[PDB]
Amino acid sequence: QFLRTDDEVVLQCSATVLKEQLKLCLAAEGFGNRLCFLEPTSNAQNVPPDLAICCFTLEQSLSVRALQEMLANGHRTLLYGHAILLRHAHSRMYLSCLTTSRKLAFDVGLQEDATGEACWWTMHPASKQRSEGEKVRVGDDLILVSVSSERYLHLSTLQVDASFMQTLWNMNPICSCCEEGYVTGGHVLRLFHGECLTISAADSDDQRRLVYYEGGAVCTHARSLWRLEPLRISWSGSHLRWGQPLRIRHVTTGRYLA
Amino acid sequence: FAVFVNGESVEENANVVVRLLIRKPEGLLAAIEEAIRIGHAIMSFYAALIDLLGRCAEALRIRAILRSLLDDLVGIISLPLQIFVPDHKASMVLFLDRVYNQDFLLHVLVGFLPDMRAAASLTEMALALNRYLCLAVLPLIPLFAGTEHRAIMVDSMLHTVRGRSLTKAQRDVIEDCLMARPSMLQHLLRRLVFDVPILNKMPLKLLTNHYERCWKYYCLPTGTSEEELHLTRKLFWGIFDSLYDQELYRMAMP
Amino acid sequence: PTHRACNMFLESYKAAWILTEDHSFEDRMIDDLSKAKPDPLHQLVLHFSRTALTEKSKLDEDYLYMAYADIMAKSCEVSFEEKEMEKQRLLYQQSRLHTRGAAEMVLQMISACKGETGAMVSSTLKLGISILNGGNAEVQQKMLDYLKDKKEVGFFQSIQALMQTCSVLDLNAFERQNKDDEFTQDLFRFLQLLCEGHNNDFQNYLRTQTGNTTTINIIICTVDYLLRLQESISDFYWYYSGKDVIEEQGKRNFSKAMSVAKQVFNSLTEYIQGPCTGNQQSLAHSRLWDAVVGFLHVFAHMMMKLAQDSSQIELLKELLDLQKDMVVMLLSLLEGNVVNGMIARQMVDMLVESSSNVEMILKFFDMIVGSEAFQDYVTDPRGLISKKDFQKAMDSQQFTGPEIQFLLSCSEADENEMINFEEFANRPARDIGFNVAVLLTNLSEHVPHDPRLR
Repeated sequence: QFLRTDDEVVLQCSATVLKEQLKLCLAAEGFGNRLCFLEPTSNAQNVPPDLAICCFTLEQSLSVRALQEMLANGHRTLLYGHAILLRHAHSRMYLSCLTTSRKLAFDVGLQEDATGEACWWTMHPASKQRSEGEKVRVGDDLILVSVSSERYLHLSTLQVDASFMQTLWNMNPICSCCEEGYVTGGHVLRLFHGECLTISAADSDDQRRLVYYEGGAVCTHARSLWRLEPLRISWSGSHLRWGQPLRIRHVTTGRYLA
Repeated sequence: FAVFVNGESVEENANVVVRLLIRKPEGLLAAIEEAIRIGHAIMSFYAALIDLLGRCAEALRIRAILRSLLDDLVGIISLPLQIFVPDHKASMVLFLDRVYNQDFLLHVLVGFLPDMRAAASLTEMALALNRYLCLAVLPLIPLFAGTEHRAIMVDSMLHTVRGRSLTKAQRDVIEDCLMARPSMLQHLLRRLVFDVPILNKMPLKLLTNHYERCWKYYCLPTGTSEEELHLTRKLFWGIFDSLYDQELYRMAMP
Repeated sequence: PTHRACNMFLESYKAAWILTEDHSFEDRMIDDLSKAKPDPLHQLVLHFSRTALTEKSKLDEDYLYMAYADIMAKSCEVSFEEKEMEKQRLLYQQSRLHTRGAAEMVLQMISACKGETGAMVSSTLKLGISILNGGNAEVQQKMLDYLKDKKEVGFFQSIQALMQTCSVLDLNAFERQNKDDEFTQDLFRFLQLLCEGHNNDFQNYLRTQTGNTTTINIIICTVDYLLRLQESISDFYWYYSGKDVIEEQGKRNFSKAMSVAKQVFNSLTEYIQGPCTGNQQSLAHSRLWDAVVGFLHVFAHMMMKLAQDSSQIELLKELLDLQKDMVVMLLSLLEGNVVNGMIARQMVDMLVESSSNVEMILKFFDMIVGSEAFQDYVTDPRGLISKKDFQKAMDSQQFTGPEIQFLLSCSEADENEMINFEEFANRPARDIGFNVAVLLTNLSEHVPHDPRLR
């Protein structure tokens, strides 16, 4: 119920841009573009979010001074004071405050290592209720602050970047861990026929939209893969259960089967 | 006063102070000229600000977040271009020194130029000239362009001839010797040979002593204008004709 | 200098011969007021009892009350035979401020002390402890009687907030200090002495105090001080964790915190040493379990880190006194329990959540391996053996190998490369591990078949 080590999580944030009540994922592919960008979530219906990328596994939650010591060299609950490492679910490159203007404040973006001050981020709650040492409640206000520059993680007008101005980031966990042999949501897997589900190879006249069963060849190939997306921004990582909504993003296409 | 203490910052305060100053009281160059045209005390505010930021410096990290604000870069020149002003420039310089390569000297300038006005001691600029002499204390740290700018700074050495700050300018001259084309420095040294003609003012003879250690470094170069230097040597014999301070001056003459 | 020499003599002599034993007068003074429609000392307290109930909002500093509080504060088998003779004379004196109304004033003044930490309040505690000290129930009964009477709220309303500031080691100050908690240590002993001798009627009073329309809960708050202390001590660890050898002021300042910590666990015990199960039920839901976790993290590492040389041992002996009592609350947070009792199962939980932390403490107890080892290879008339020979000796007679290197470092490295056995038996330390072994049995005996515990 409280945020913890190895909890898959995303920075939901919040905004009321124009009139739309625009909550959004913070994400980047990492590969091919290490700079982070918005993945809007207020329209979690007709135009579904790229959930695959926004996921950020937690790694360690050292105390401020403790973190400073680790530089000089267990599903722990988070506390409002520790800095936290933030692994990308995909590229696995850890989150950081990279130095680039876009106003005068550093752009968010990935590293390639646990090492370095950039990786880490203190969590200061804003609310008078919340304070240090409290087990970190799900969905409570929290303000990431890069240890590397001690800018707040700001949502600039839209693109994210660290800045001395605050932004009220919010963070709903995807799931804790997983029980082995059982399907969590947000997971990517093949659907065996008992042989497996598939699509056509690229540069088919179909625009690769035709759907097939197939055996051989593809069963090892990437096009055989299928990412399940249970239909919630928040606890999408919950163990899969039949009879709940879930669009099936195809992997290689990135398209939803429909 | 809270952080600068005797000199180098009490960083234990300064870190926290800068952290607070970063977070709230937020074009910071054109605004300088905008103020100069026109109010002014706001310019004194930004100058006090930069002076404040300059009085503090993992701390190399904090130095970097302060580096977020080389944005001024040639604000020293901008402040200089304003010549009611000099204080601001002093702030810019202290910040420039604490936060921030001999190349840079060419475009530090033109405060030595302004000193030419100061040599004639007879708006707020006359009241302000003292601050400019104070500025002379501050620095103390292709090559032909450097020979030109060094010709100019050497002209400032001529300007040097307050009096304790002038002794700091003498330190600028001895720094001009110890830091170091060399031959153009020998030309300014010819200017110091005419200064030697003036000598035999005794402080200008001390300038001839720094010119004597420069003559030693030049002797290393020696082991043209050098004939003029020989004229300076016979002029030194005239200094022998001129006769305590004279003794040490005689040693430098040797 | 002439006159300046005069004044300096005014200072140093005051620092010198003025600071002496004539100040021991007070029994002569308090007896004088005890003579012979109330006796004067009773008159005296009744005055401050008036004065405290004046509506000052901001209670005034009072240089008169401050004095008499200290006056009264210092009013307090054959060894046992005079012990009772001391304890009687103590009890005769403790009653002297008790039959007289002072029992009430202390508690009253504090209600007026409210948010203040203003010195005078510190002196009141010094009286409020001295009245008790031995746990003198008679006061402790009366001191309760006063509170369910007035139902004043402002008593605890004082104490709650009083602890919210109170004091902490707080590291940031330390670096600055490099180049107050005695009052906190005092107060928790005050709260302790309200619960010395297990007053379940009173111990519950701290849980909730039904008579007050407000319901402050001291316990969850007195834990918050502990958790608040925890952050510092834990942070205090990491700061020296890279520095290996510790600053004397750091070695000292830490001990000052341990003196406070040692006291606070005692209060937690007195809120729970009585089998007042509802008090501990409150504490069971407390973040104290997290508080427990962290000290072990301290203890997991600070302990071994202290375990390097003789200069540390003094402080290391101090920390062991801390951990000793720390399980004593944790043991007592159990003493009355069903087999699969909820309160026990929660400490079943902590040991697993603090897995590595509790692991490390145990490895310290391997220490006989604290004695027999050298006999297999000793040779050179002083109990010496070379650290390498001591390393080769440990390959057999089998302690784990990574730990083996630690024993050399935990030794002394005395005289270039040789090590005494008898000096290398200090760690004293045994009392914790007794209590741990008690506790770990106490768990298995109360809660079995929970394999992660097993």
